[PDB]
Amino acid sequence: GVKSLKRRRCY
Amino acid sequence: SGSSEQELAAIVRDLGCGPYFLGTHDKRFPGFLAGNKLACAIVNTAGRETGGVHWLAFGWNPRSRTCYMFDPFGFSDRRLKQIYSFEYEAMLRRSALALSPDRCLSLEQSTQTVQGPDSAACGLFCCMFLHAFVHWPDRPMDGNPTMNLLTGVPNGMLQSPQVLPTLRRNQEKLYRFLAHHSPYFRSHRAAIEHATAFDKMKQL
Ligand SMILES: *C(=N)c1nccc(CNC(=O)[C@@H](NC(=O)[C@@H](c2cc(Cl)cc(Cl)c2)N(C)C)[C@@H](C)CC)n1
Repeated sequence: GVKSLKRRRCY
Repeated sequence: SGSSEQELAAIVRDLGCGPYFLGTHDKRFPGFLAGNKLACAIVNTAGRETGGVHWLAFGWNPRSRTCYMFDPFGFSDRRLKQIYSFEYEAMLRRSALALSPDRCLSLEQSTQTVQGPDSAACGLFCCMFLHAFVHWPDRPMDGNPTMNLLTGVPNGMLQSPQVLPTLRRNQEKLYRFLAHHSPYFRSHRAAIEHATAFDKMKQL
């Protein structure tokens, strides 16, 4: 599969 | 050039996505607003009026408050905005406001291409990812029976010779996977494999 990047987004 | 929305809707359904699938849209997909259920979609980088340019897959896992964005090419948001004029910030905001109590979500995206630079199989790789997402929503990107079939390569290497053998093998294993799971793909195989060809952008 693919390597991924996890980012937290707050609104 | 590429897969139509009817093609993708039929394959996604065939893959066992239908109950969690919100449809195929253009760049104006509003987001995950309805309810806090396992949900996914296929979204185009462009508006319907331009005729369509590139396909992306979006998933929502409510047990982790994660929005998965799958670009078969693993371009960063910055590169998606540059190459395709596509931004999905408003989508993420509308979604986190509608479904997250803390108004926060986790955005998980690929950094690796599974697709050759001249290929038009983007819509089809999106179908494969959504199959992996509906069956393993806690880890759809890799480490699951469906995505373990493909080999991601660093996005930065997209235009390099050393990776075409890998990106072609991905495209062949994509077809094999879809032929195994989708009667619609089997029925329209010759027209699908030809219009989404590994070399299709050079054969325009
Ligand atoms: C993948 N690498 C790749 N390669 C070439 C073209 C494409 C994108 N293909 C499309 O967008 C299709 N267009 C449509 O299906 C349809 C459409 C539907 C929706 Cl829901 C949104 C948009 Cl923006 C467009 N068109 C006909 C209005 C192709 C069949 C046409 C280029 N992906």
